[PDB]
Amino acid sequence: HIWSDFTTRPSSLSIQSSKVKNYLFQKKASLDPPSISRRSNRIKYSPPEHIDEIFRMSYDFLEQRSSKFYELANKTKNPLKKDALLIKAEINNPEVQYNFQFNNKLNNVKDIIDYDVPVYRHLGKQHWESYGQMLLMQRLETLAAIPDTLPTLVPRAEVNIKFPFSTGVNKWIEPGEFLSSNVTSMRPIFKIQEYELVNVEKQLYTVLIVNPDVPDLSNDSFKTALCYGLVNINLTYNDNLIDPRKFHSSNIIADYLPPVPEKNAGKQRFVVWVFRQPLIEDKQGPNMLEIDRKELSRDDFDIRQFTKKYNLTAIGAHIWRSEWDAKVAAVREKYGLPPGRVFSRVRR
Amino acid sequence: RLMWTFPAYFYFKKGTVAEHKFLSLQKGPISKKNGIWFPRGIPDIKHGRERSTKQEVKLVNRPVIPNDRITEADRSNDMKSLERQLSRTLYLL
Amino acid sequence: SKNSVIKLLSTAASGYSRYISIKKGAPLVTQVRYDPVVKRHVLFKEAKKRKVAERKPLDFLRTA
Amino acid sequence: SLSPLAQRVVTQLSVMSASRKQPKLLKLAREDLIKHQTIEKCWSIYQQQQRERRNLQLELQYKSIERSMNLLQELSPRLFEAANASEKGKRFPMEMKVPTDFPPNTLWHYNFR
Amino acid sequence: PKSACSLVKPVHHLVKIDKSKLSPRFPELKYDKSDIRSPGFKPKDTHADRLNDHYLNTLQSDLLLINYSHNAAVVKGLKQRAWSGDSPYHLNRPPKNPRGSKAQLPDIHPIKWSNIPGLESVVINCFVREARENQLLAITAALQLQQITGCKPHPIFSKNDVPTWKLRKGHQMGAKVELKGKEMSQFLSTLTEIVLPRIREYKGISNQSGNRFGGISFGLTAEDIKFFPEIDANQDSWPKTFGMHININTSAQLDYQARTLLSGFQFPFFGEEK
Amino acid sequence: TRITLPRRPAKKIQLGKSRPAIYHQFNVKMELSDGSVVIRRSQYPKGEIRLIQDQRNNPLWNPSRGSLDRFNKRYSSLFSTVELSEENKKKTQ
RNA sequence: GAAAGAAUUAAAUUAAUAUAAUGGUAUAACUGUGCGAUAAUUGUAACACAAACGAGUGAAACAAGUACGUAAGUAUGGCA
RNA sequence: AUUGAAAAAAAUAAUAUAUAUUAUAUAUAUUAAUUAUAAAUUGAAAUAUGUUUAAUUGAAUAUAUUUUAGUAAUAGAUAAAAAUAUGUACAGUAAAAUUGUAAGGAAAACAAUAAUAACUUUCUC
Ligand SMILES: [Mg+2]
Ligand SMILES: [Mg+2]
Ligand SMILES: [Mg+2]
Ligand SMILES: [Mg+2]
Ligand SMILES: [Mg+2]
Repeated sequence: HIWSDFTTRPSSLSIQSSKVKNYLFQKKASLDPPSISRRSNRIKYSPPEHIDEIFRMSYDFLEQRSSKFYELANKTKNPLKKDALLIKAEINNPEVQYNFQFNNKLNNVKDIIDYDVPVYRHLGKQHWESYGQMLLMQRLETLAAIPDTLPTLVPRAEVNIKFPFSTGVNKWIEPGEFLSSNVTSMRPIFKIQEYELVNVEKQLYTVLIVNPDVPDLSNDSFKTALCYGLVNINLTYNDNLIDPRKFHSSNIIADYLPPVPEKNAGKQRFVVWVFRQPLIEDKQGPNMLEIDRKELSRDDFDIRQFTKKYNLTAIGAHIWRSEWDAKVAAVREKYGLPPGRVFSRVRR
Repeated sequence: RLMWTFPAYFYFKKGTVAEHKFLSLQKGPISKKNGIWFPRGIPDIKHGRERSTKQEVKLVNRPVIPNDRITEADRSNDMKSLERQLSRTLYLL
Repeated sequence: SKNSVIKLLSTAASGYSRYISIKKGAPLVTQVRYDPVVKRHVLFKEAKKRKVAERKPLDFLRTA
Repeated sequence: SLSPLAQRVVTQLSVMSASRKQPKLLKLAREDLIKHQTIEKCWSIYQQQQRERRNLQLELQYKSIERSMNLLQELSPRLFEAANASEKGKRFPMEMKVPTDFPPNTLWHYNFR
Repeated sequence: PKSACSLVKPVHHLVKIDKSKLSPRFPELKYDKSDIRSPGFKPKDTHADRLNDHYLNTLQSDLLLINYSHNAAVVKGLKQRAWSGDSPYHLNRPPKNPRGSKAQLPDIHPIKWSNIPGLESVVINCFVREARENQLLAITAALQLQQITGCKPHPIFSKNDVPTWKLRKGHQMGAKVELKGKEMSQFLSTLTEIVLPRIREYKGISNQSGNRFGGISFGLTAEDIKFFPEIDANQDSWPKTFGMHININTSAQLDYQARTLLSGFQFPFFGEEK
Repeated sequence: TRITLPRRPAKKIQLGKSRPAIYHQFNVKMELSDGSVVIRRSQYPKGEIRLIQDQRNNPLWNPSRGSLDRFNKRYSSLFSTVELSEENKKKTQ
């Protein structure tokens, strides 16, 4: 009985609720489900017949399979293979399935869904692929944030942004949203959730928010603008919210300048990109990198060139898009930016 | 649980001796009645069935009695006999 | 005459009205279009009266 | 309104139709839902295993046949030729019946023809 | 409409966007029909299928043994022939159609452990021709089919028009039902045991019957349908009764293999084989 | 001229809400010609049936194992081979 | 080695397109289905094509409102 | 909440209530419905109140109050039978010819008829 053992196995694989666990594992269908909170509703409810004995048999079967997998898993040396074996062992565990399905994945509590555990991480990845990743990809393609900034994306990390400091309200930004200048007045907060097996201690990350749609009237086209630039950020599967708490002033290659779209300049895409650092062998600890702060410019910014220079690989992305409103002038005034231009309504 | 109602009106004609026996064999569902608490919800009935639950329908002239699957040969453990296992493939050794 | 002309008069009592063509025994033609006097989409209805090919009102309530 | 034949047709139609004959939807609790999932998944796995076992057995049989026929070809050409014939109109014998739920009164017939 | 020009734009990523999942319109429809949470749920594997079990145990190995031909290579079917490039008019020319046929024919593979012939599907086509006069006859035929199978029939409509036979276009006329898996197996077992012995003078399914590739068929008269136990139990409920065609579809490469398979399930075969 | 049942307005089955037709079926025991019982699911309400003419008593399905009848019945006292030999002079033809 | 999926390749526009004939159409313009029934809406329409004038044709954009779509967007009647 | 059975909580989504913000958000509670809709001196069922049989429950029967039976097709995002011919969203592929099959025949309906290299997941030697 491998799934009852918790000597070597993490605590997160168990259900933390006692009542739920008891309901799952009983000898007869006597008890009533903890999910149904109300007495009358519990009375009304009737579970399907014979479900217990069969369930028990299924558990035994899959528990045996898990145990067999574990016999292989411990003998394995290379890490990715071992992780895959661990996943195979525990993915069919009812308790871990309960934990994952019916508790929040975004702000996961460590005791319930631990992303340090390989199985839970795999589940989270699968969940991301099912909806959120596809949506992100659609928003990147439709809005034309991929070819315009950075050729392609192979989504690996789930990136979610927030604007807590400006207004007060709590809301994770859906990709391709129209945010007010009040909302995006102060800086955002990232959460880079990584689902691949990666060296947590060594692996650093960079985050770049880029505005491809600021108008350049000499060229009669647009230019990019690095609105916010962080480097050498340390992520951990559970500890992953990039906040002023975590990153230092040394990490900020270009400190947050807010979206201030001009009147009739149009809708401006702000597409955050998340890259992971190149990992160097034969060097213990996190390998930093120095950025030439005079070389990179904010008013015009070759993202692709920058990536080429520092050998980055874009793992994640997110996007919002701002256009002119009444408060952009106020935002400019607060930041000490100039009055702001006004363009002709006609694109002649 | 998911099965439909048995359409008794088709198989048994109204006002017939065969229907009457079937009706006697059956027991009906408890209908909703005003001024009463039904703590297992109010009865949802159509064609005389509680929609919320599984339905049970109880049913020469001779009872069909099947023969025993285990045999005399099996009981005795006669290896030379062909009737000794009926559910398995026997091979001549 | 197979297709007749009719006058659809705006329901928001501006006085604005739009004209359309229909078959002689077509159902009463009401449509929602922009009324520029009111500056919104409003119902238009037939100002005049006329005879219609009487269809049997299809019964969803299972009769008899 | 309707004839007796029309009525009987309507009744017949009703027998087939889902109109007012079907129960409520099978709702489950989350724990119950999980239990169901674990039952189904395990079953599916078991079925796959069984399929592989049977498939493997068939493959093994095929390999054995191949091994036999090569040997036959090597040794006795006539015997090999006899073995490897077109069995186009081969018919299973009518005595090899599909096994019933329960056995008959006379289990086995000792005399024939 | 400003234009009718259809032109799908290329993309800049290899992620496969399932558009159905991004909507919030059909939440019940996002679940698979196999899943318990879907209203489309049905218990599939309710009991052990008997004919299928028999096939697995006894027949499949025997069939494999029968079909072994030593060092048998693939027989390619009739395909679309390319032009020899002996003229510059061959350069963007469509390929010559197949030799005998207009349509391409499939390759016949050697039978191994993977591709042993087995039952794939049964289809019970009942087109009642008196229903050109009476629509109610189509309904009765459909009910009969349902009774026989325990499966939901689909209505057949008159696809064509013709004056000689008093037939309109778009008129409900009989019904069909594709049986698959366990219900199909049961239906075959009933046919073998109950119905086809009660036909008095029946030699068998013809050996000249069938597709070129793994499909065999036959038909039952209105007299023959009265032997089905759902029909058989009550003569009185069914005054009228309709014949039917029975298309058996196998996983057989050729038709003789399919015939052999059906024989394994106690179907007699009488005529002179092709 | 064409006899029909005229259609009412069809009931809108919403997408996702379509439910599979699970007809009411009883487990029915068929005893064949010999005592071999077989269970089959059936829509008609009859728990047991016993069959007279099956594959298990048909000569086509087991080769190894009523005017004439009427005639035999009503010419039984006479007992009608010897009779053939008596009544078969092959001179006249 | 097997099962399932994603599919790709080949072929096809000979069917079908409310309607002639021609061009186009599977990336479908063809067909099915949900919602809808709105854009078979309101003021300015540059610029082109065509063009003796009178007319005719395609139409970016600006402004008001509407319908569908998670979104991107699409709709100022119909593949032309 | 009362009723049955033998401290709590940690998703999505929906619903109810509240408030945050020139952000259709968050918090707490709960998981309903899901193929229905008027009209039935006649069928069927339940419950209540009586009476008789073997305090008791079953069984039978009377009245009252209800409930069911109006029996009708699509069960699938249906996909070349017929039907809403303009919008939008999602998805799919036709035809011919050939081989067959109960009446069926040149001509009614149904079935079948090009290739899997590589890729992902699952089981397995
Ligand atoms: Mg053309
Ligand atoms: Mg010109
Ligand atoms: Mg001019
Ligand atoms: Mg069109
Ligand atoms: Mg058109």
